[PDB]
Amino acid sequence: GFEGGQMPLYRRLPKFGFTSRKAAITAEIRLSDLAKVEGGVVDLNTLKAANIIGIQIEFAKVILAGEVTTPVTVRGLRVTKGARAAIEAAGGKIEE
Amino acid sequence: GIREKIKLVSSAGTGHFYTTTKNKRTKPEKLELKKFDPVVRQHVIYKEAKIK
Amino acid sequence: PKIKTVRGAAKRFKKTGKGGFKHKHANLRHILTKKATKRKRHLRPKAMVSKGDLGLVIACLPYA
Amino acid sequence: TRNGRDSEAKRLGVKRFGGESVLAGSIIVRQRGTKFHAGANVGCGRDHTLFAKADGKVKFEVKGPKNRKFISIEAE
RNA sequence: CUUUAAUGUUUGAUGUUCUAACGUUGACCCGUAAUCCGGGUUGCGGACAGUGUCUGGUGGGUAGUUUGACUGGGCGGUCUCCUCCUAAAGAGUAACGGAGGAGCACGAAGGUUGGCUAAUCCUGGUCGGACAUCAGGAGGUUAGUGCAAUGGCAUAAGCCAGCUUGACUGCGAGCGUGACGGCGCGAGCAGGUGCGAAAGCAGGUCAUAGUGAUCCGGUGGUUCUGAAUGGAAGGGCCAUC
RNA sequence: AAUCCUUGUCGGGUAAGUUCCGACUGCACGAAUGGCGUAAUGAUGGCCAGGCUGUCUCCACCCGAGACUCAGUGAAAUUGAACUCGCUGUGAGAUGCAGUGUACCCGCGGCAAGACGGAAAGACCCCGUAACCUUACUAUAGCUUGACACUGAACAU
RNA sequence: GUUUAUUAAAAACACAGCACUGUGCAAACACGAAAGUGGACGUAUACGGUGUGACGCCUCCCGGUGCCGGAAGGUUAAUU
RNA sequence: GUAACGGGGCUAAACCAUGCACCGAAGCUGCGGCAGCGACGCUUAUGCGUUGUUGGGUAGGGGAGCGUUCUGUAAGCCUG
RNA sequence: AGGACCGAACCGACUAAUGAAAAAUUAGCGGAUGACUUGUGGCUGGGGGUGAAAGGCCAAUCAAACCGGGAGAUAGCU
RNA sequence: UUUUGUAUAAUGGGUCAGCGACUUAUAUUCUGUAGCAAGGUUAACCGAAUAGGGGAGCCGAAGGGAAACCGAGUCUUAACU
RNA sequence: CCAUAGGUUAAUGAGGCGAACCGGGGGAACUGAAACAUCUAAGUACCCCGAGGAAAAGAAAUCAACCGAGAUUCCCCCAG
Repeated sequence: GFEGGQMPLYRRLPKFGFTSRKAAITAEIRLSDLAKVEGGVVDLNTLKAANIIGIQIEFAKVILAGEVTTPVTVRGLRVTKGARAAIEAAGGKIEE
Repeated sequence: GIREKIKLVSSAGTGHFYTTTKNKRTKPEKLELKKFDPVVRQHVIYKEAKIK
Repeated sequence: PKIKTVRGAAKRFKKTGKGGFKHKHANLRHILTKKATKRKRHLRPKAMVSKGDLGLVIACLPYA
Repeated sequence: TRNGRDSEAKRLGVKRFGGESVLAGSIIVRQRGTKFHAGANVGCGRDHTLFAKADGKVKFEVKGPKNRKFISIEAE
C-alpha cells in the first residue's frame, strides 16, 4: 500500500467498528453436526467432546444448514427458527 | 467566513438538533424555525443554541 | 516468518462473502454543517472496495 | 505572467442522441442553461440536466414560436 | 448579610541570637621517617554553605536534523477551485500560452400563491440643474441576475407583495463523471410539513467557484459493548466541532 | 584610495604613460573590527633613473652532458580488432560511409596538425527527498531559580 | 620574529604598547561524573578574557541586540 | 580541393506531352522443406488424412528442450 | 650593550632553470647571541590534542587520525 | 552498454585460462499435478523410528451487522414499493 | 585514662588463562519510517563484573471465572 507519495487507500478511509470479545466465544452449529455427537443429546460440553465447537466456547447456535434426520435433544443451546422446525420434523426435542 | 455557525435544538426535549450558519452582527435575535424532529417524527419548533 | 498484517488496513476493511471488502466512506467525519444532507446520507452506508484498488487491499491483508 | 489558470472540464453535452433507447432516470443532456428544454417524459434537474422520466427512445425536436430545442421521449 | 473587637487555639513568613548537624584549601598533636589520608584537640563559620530529587529560566557550549517542486539552476512567478479562448462543430486535450474570477453571501436574497415587465432616448412639467420625482411617446431586453465569465432566463430564472420553513427525516429505479478516494443529477416510495380553490409545486438559492482526506481528540444523544459478577471508565453507532 | 561611471579632470614625468607621483562629483573613507602622520626595517606591492648587459634588434661560433651508431643489459603508460591516405559531401567536426583524387613494399632520424591522442567513472554545472561550519526546529552539558531532603534550638515581628 | 611539511612568506599571525572587562583567594577561568590538578607555592603594581597593535597628533547616537543595576506593579514552575 | 547533376560526360543523356517495351525488392508467383493456430472428419494409441491461414521483433508474457556436476537405478553395464 | 651589523657552520626556503628524489637540484637568497638552534628522555589522544591561527599539524593519511567491529550500513544512482 | 537516435570521435574490454550475478528459509496467494472429498490434514512429541501413533490445532462446509443479536438470510429504517 | 586506629607474626583462601553458552552492570549508530525529531534498528553490536557444567528461574500475596487449575524451564498451537 504505497502509491507513490499519495495517501494510500487504507490511510484515506476512516477506521470503524470495534472487536467483540463475546464473538470469539460464540459458535454456529450446522444441523449436519448434530449427528456427529453421541447419545442424541446436544449440550455445549457434548459438542466440545465431539470436536464440533472448541474448548473456549460459552455459547453456540444451531443454524438451519445441511439437514438432520435422527431425533436429537438439543439442550442449553440457541436454535434458529428454521433449524428448530427441522429438528421438530426429525422428531427431536428442544429445551433451554 | 465572518458568518458563524449555530445549532437549532429541538423543543421536543429530544437530543436531536439541526446545525446551520447565521450572521450574528446583522441578526442579533435568535433563530426559531419549525423543523422536523425525526425521533418524535413530528414537526416541532427548533430554537437556536450555541454550537459549542 | 508469518506475513504480518497491515493493522491499519485491518481496522479499515472487512472481507465479505464473495471475497470483496467493505469499507466506511470518507467525508462524513467533520465539516458537516456545510455538506448537504443527501450527500451525508449517501456517505453513511458501508461501501465495497473498487476493482482498481482491490489488489492493494489484498496485499495489505493476507489473512483477511 | 498573470495567466496560468483554468478550470476542470465539466464533460457537459448531449449524452444520449436521437433514437437512443434509454432507461428511466438516465441523463440525456448535461448543460449550463436550458440550451435544450424538457419535453414529454423528460425532467429538468436543478442544474438544467435533462433526464428521462420514462423508458423509451430519445426524440429531439424544434417547437414553439421561439423555435427552441425540446427533447422528448417517444413511448416504447 | 454589611462591618469589626474580645478571649481560646491553630500555620505562613521575617530577621536576631545560639551551638549540636554540616563546612573548613586556620592552628597544633598522633598514626608517621609522610604538604596525601584519617583520628584527636582547638579556633572560625554554621543550620548558611554545599550535595541529591523535582522545578522554572538561560543555554550553537554541544548534538541530531530540516531547509518543497515546476522551471526552454538561481532570482522572480506559480501550486486548490470556477468562466472563456487556445481545443481541430461528441467528450477530453499541453505550454513560465491569451483573458478574468473564488476561499463567500442570504432565516430571505429560501418555499409557494397572486401580480408586474426593462435600458436609453425624445417632448412637456414648481424649486430641479447632463443627471432625482411626475405626465405623453419611441424603443423592444440593447435591461436585470447578491459577486467573474460563459450558457441561460418573458411560462420569466428579472421586479413587487401575501402566507410560510421542503435550507424536511428515512430511502432511492436509473444515469453521468472520475485510476481510485470521491463528486454530481435523480423520478419514485414512507413519514411528517408549507403555499394553493385546485391541478400541483417545494429535499435551498438560474446553473457552473465559496474548499480540505485520514489520524487524534471535544460536545450531545444512543444500554450496542462493558476483561470474575453488578455498575462505571474507555470503546462503538448516530449527530456535530 | 589595497571610485561603479572611469583611461574622471588638471599638473609632473615620457617622442608617445589604462600604470606611477602631486592635486581637485566619498556609486560605497572615517576615528582602538581605530583615523591621519611617521625615522628605521622588508627574499613586501607599484613607478622612475644611472650602470650593466645575448633580455631583445638577430642571432653566430665554441666547450662539455644527452640525442645518433656499435656491443652488453633491458623498462613504462596504452591497446576491441585492423589490410590504420587526401578531399568534398553524408552521418550534427570521418583512416573506415558516398562520390572522387592520390598512392610500389619496408625501415631510420626528425617535427607534433589529427587519431575529439594518454593520464584521473569532471573538480565547473545540475540532479540525489554526505560532511563540516544563526534571533531555523528539537534536545541537551554547563550556569542559574525556587520546593522537599541531609536540617536543629531559642526569641520576637 | 611566525605561517599553509609538499603550488600562497604576505599587507596574514605575533609583538612591545594601549583600552575595556572579569577576578578578594578554597580567585576568576580551564582539564576532570569525582577526587584532584593547573592558575600559583602567585594575591589586584597579580591573574584571566576580549579587542587594538611601536612612536607622534588624536579618538555625535543607549532607539535595536547584549551586559550592568533596580525591583513598585503585571505575568510566571515544582509544590499546595 | 573541382565541391550546389554521386562521377564521367550530355545540346539530350535537359524539360513538357502521349505511347509501347524492358530493368527493378527479403513484395507477389513457381518448386522443395519445417513449425504455430484454427475448421471439420477419422475412429483412436490421443494424434492422423487433410484443409484454411499464420510464422520481423526490444521491454515483457507463454510454451518446449540441450548440456554440465552430484543421488538412485548400479556389487548392473563399458574399461589396460 | 644589542630579539645590533657583515659573514661560514647550523636553521631556513624568496627567485631560477632542471624523477637520482612520492617535494630534490644546481645557481643565487633569509636568519645566524636568540621570540635561536640541536641531541636524549618525558607529557598532551580523536569532536580529542596542539596551534605566533594556515583549518596548520597529530607516522608519505586530516573541515575530525589509524586498526578492528556494528557491516553484506544504505544506494529511487552507474 | 546506454539511448529518440551510435561506424560513431559516447561507455567497457590488451589476449587467454580459471572463477564471477535472481539464492535459501519461513509465511501467503494463484496455476499445474496427485491424494482423499463435505470433508481434508495433522504440529510438537512418542516411536531407532521415512512406518504406526499423536487431530492439540488449522482450513472448509453461512452469511449479515460496528455490536448485541439474527441466521439463508441479515443490516438499514418507525417501515420499506 | 581505658579503649580503638595502627603495627609484627601465623594459618587458610584468592589472584591469572580459557571457544561458545549463562546471569547481572552499562549501552550505540548506520538503517527503516521512501525526508525527519516520537518510533524503528535494539536492549542488538560493543565494553565491564561474576558463575557453572550448564546457568537462570522455581514451590503462588499465580492464573481462572462462580467451573476449576495447581512451582520453574523448554517445544507445538492459540495468532500475526
